[PDB]
Amino acid sequence: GRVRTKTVKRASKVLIERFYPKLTLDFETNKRLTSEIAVIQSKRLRNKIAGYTTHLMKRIQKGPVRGI
Amino acid sequence: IAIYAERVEERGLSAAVQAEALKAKLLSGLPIRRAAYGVLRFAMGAGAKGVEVVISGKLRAARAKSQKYADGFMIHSGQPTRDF
Amino acid sequence: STQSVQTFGKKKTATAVAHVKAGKGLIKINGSPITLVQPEILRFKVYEPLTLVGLDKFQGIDIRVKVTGGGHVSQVYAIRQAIAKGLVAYHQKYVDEASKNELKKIFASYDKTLLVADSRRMEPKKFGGRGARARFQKSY
Amino acid sequence: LVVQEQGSFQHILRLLNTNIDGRIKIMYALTKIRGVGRRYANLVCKKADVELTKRAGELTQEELERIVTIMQNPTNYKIPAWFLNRQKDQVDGKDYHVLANNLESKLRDDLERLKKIRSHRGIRHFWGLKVRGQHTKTTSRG
Amino acid sequence: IHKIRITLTSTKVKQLENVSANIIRNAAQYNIVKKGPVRMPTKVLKITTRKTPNGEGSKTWDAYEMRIHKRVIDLQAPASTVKRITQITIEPGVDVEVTI
Amino acid sequence: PVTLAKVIKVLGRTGSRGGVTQVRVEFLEDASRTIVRNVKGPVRENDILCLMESEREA
Amino acid sequence: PGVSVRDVPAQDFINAYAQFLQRQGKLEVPGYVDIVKTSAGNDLPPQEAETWFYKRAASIARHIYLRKQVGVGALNKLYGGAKNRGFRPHKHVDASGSINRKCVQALQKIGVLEISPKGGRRISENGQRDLDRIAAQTLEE
Amino acid sequence: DKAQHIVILDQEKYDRILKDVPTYKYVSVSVLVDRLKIGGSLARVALRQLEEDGIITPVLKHSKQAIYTRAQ
Amino acid sequence: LQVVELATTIPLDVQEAQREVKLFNKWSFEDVEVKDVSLVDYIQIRNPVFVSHTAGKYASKRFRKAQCPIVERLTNSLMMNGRNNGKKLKAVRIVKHALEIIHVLTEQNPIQVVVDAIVNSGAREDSTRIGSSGTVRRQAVDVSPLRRVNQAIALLTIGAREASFRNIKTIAECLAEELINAAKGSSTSYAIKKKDELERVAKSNR
Amino acid sequence: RKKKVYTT
RNA sequence: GCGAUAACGAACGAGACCUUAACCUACUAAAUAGUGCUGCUAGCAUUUGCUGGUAUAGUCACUUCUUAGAGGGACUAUCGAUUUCAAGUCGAUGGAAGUUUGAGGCAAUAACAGGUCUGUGAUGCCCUUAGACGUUCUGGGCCGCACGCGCGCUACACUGACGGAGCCAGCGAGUAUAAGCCUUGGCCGAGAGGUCUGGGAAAUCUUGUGAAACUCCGUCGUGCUGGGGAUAGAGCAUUGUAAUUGUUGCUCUUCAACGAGGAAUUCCUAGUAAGCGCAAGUCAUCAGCUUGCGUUGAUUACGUCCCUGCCCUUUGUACACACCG
Ligand SMILES: [Mg+2]
Ligand SMILES: [Mg+2]
Ligand SMILES: [Mg+2]
Ligand SMILES: [Mg+2]
Ligand SMILES: [Mg+2]
Ligand SMILES: [Mg+2]
Ligand SMILES: [Mg+2]
Ligand SMILES: [Mg+2]
Ligand SMILES: [Mg+2]
Ligand SMILES: [Mg+2]
Ligand SMILES: [Mg+2]
Repeated sequence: GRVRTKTVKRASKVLIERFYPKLTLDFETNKRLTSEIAVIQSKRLRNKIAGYTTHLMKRIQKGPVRGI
Repeated sequence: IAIYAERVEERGLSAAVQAEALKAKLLSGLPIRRAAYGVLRFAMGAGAKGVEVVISGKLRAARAKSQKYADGFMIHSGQPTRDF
Repeated sequence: STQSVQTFGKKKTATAVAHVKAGKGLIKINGSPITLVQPEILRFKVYEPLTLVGLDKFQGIDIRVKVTGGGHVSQVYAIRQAIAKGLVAYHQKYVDEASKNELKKIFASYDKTLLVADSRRMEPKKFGGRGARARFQKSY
Repeated sequence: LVVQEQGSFQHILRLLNTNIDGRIKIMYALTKIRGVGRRYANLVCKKADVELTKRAGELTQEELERIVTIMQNPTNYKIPAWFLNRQKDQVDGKDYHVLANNLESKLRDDLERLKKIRSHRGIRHFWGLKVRGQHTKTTSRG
Repeated sequence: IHKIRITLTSTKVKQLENVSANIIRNAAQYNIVKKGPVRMPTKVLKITTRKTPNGEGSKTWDAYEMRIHKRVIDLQAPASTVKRITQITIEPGVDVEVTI
Repeated sequence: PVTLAKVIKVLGRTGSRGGVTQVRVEFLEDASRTIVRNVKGPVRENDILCLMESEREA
Repeated sequence: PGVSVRDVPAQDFINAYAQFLQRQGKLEVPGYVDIVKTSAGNDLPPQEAETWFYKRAASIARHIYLRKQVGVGALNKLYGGAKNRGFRPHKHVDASGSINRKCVQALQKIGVLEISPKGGRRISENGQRDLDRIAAQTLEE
Repeated sequence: DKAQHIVILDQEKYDRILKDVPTYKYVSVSVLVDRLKIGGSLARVALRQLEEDGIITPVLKHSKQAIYTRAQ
Repeated sequence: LQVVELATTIPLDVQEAQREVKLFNKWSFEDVEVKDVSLVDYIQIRNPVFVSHTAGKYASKRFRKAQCPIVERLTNSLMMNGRNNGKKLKAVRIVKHALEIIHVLTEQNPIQVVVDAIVNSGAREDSTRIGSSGTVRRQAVDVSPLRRVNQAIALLTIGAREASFRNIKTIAECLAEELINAAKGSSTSYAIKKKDELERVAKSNR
Repeated sequence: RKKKVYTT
């Protein structure tokens, strides 16, 4: 299965809480941006964080989210 | 061939030196609690992120036992255990 | 030089390298005509990339493939893949893209393995059994 | 080509005091003859000029006698020595090929010739055990 | 002029590729024609033992490995130049063999 | 006298071992008489499996 | 177009070159052809006793034509097969050396092959001419 | 066992073949063995001769299967 | 229809194949139609193939098997009983001969006969067991369209295998007889006896 | 497991 | 994980991580990889073509395939459904890859009288220590056979046996003055094998490991038959100091049960199962064994707690050596 972990859920919502103006709805741009925002040790983990920041953006664009 | 001898820089971070010191203390009749905690505190004083001392065997009793003396933060699984 | 495109097709281990030069309708497998590809029952597997689009596309081109590795069927699939990809790459590079997109459309709509190599490979065998998933019979 | 015949076929043949089915191919009817295998019968038939495409009943008497002649005198018809059944015989040292009735006789004579000297192989033959050094843990249940 | 083959072997790839690049650079800025490096197929030294020292338990096996990486570089240069390149780039991990 | 019934909802796995599935069928003709029935093989929505007898629930 | 040996199916090419070599008749057949087995793994001699040697020479000639300086050890490996070991699993065993070497020596003195440099046996200047000829009189039907 | 298929062709059986084989929708080795009671080898030789005699047309040729039909 | 002259000569039959793709270049899919609505979506004949020897990738998702060609599913189910696993080329050769025998006998489209025997051979009601931990209990339940097809394919090849086992009649013509007979609904055939006994028990269980 | 007894 | 919440915020384990497999006509090069051209050269039609050979100087070019390092690529990406619209799940589309992308390595808190002192110049203690329980030499045994059980290999055939013919891999290993390594080719020999040379401390030679299933054409024709090759006789060689109680190989002959297997019971979800071989380990010799590797390659679910084992909650306890109480 593909249930994201807490190390990606919290790192993505920290990204959301800190760099919302610079983010976008494009995965490639979010992926490059988090490569210049965070020091991530592995590319695969980098892709998981950018994929969840994109998912969170699509959910904020669909309405207000609780807790962020 | 040429041999040079160099002193180990970080006494708290070298497990070989700490193990030799523990062996020389257990062989000197020192109590188990004082010997184990002397390296637990020496490692932390040197700045180690974590330390674990396990002593197993028989001590004045027919039945054998093992004692763990942990301290700080320690990781167990995966590559970082091979790295750190 | 001249009009030359070079490609390759792959199956499990078999790999066929195809050279497509400008010439007559010559289509060879390791220097041999396609009318005698073995095994016989699969000769239409390598006949498929030609008669499906129509053989007129091969008037102006000559194809020489070199297939090594794998087994008999894996080599048949490697040759037919190398042929289909070589023809597409030639149209894409030295002919109008209308022909290349028509060929890619018919090929993909008919069979996916014609242009994209199948990624399935053999699983390693693991101890405790005679196969990848099979295990030694247990007794109580 | 397909050919037909009437009255020439012999339904039951008798070779070396053994009844041989006449509708079997000649090579395997002689393979029915004890002491004559497929490898030996192909060669005695080629030395006797009996074409293998004939059934046993198809065969004539002249060829049948030429076959029993080959079977009884093999070395005289350029059959190689290494191809024979019983080579370097114990008593007279000559190359032989024993046949239907001679086979069990000389096999017997070999068993008694070994038991008289009371060798281990003869002992295990007497006991009915495996004699060639085989394990008897799981197979001596007959 | 002198046709020289240099064989580079090691267990770890980081230092092997560092030495290889440093030597190619010094054979580049010095106008010496070179052929290489040719990346030889890496050798996997595999040993598969049983985990259990006794013969009790589930039949589990360890499989240790020791990868050996090999590069060969061809140089056309005098021996003084080649020896001083070797001494500039001497490294404990990587072994070097020079053959004429 | 076979009757054909379109499925509109897969209810859930039933039976002791879970090898049979409850499904809600609707008749192709006379789009009424909706029935709950059990089916053995794997089922998606829009499977037209036919029924020998209709007047029985499951 | 120029027809070659590689342009004809093997089965009827070998049956045709074998037929030509038999009717032509100059190939010399060793005296043990009625006795021997092709391989130690085989259990019976070839069923077509009179013509098997000719067919084998035709196969050897075509195979060497399509390849380069194959030795007799390689031909033994090529024509060897699975041995019928009783209860143990099957294994590959080479064909007879004498049979292959005699076939190639007879064909070498009839003019189709010769000893190649750095080992093996190339196909002759006339070996190509007459194999391609047989191919031409092979594909008209 | 119980088979006892005929392997030798007499004249009565020969003419039985030439009188019965023409009235067949599909002839092969097994149909001939099953219903004409002849052996397999004799069936194979019968097919190879019946084609030369024109009674049977070979639709498809293979070693393990020989598919033939009536020529009428 | 024009014959295209190449330096490498191409046979006449394969040159007729640019107009149409036919199974083994002999049988056309154009005139084939399923005379039953319930198996149309699960017997795949819309995409023609030349040889039934195709690739896999159809054993991954749930209803992906319905997209595999029906003839390739038949030759896949044919290769059973251990000694035949992996002998796909042998299975394809036997099936290829079987279609010819089905064509020479009774004179119709052979792949129409295979489809008819498969639509006519899958039982529509099966009696599943509902035993509560040992006790004997049976309940009649329906069979999904996918299972009807793949039980038809299982029964035709099982019946052909057993009719050709230890019998002089060859497997290709045992499959041909089984397919034609099941196509015409005769109760003499296996997979019609099995289907009747199954649907009979299902009638005696509801 | 056994007691070695001598003869010579 | 969402969510509910006297809890909030954390750590280990899981996951991350590491190795391997699948993509890259995008970098970097490669005479220990391949190709196209070019010399020189052969055969067939003569159409200038098609197949070859040769080139450690043609003192050519290139990296598509081959190798391996630096990177890129997948994160459930996009679109539809269901869902607390949440975590997720199911379909398509794009994609090399959309089952944790496939497979493994590592792997928590305690613990077991689980297995090894027959791995240790690891060890405490007990026994022996000169007619040794030390070490060495000779011979026998570990193989011994009324029997019960387990892991497997051959088979019961025609989806097959022989006889010819076709004819494709990958993982690896390899020596020197040794004490004998991998062995091509030529020549003898029915075979096994013998003899003379050459290559390799190795992407170079063994090796294109021309492996087996597999494919084609023939013989056989449902027969314990040409399935099966045990049980044995005779003979010929190989390894070794030594083959007898037959090391193994080869020739002829001998032609057994077995005609698909009761009660029970094992393994298994995709290049998987099943066939099919090959290498490495032990190794002077011997592989029906393991560890890997590739060749051919499926049927059927993608669900449940019906059996079995384990886990959780409530509950009762006179148990805590914990119901073997
Ligand atoms: Mg982990
Ligand atoms: Mg397997
Ligand atoms: Mg004498
Ligand atoms: Mg072979
Ligand atoms: Mg062969
Ligand atoms: Mg995993
Ligand atoms: Mg120990
Ligand atoms: Mg076991
Ligand atoms: Mg065969
Ligand atoms: Mg063992
Ligand atoms: Mg309580």
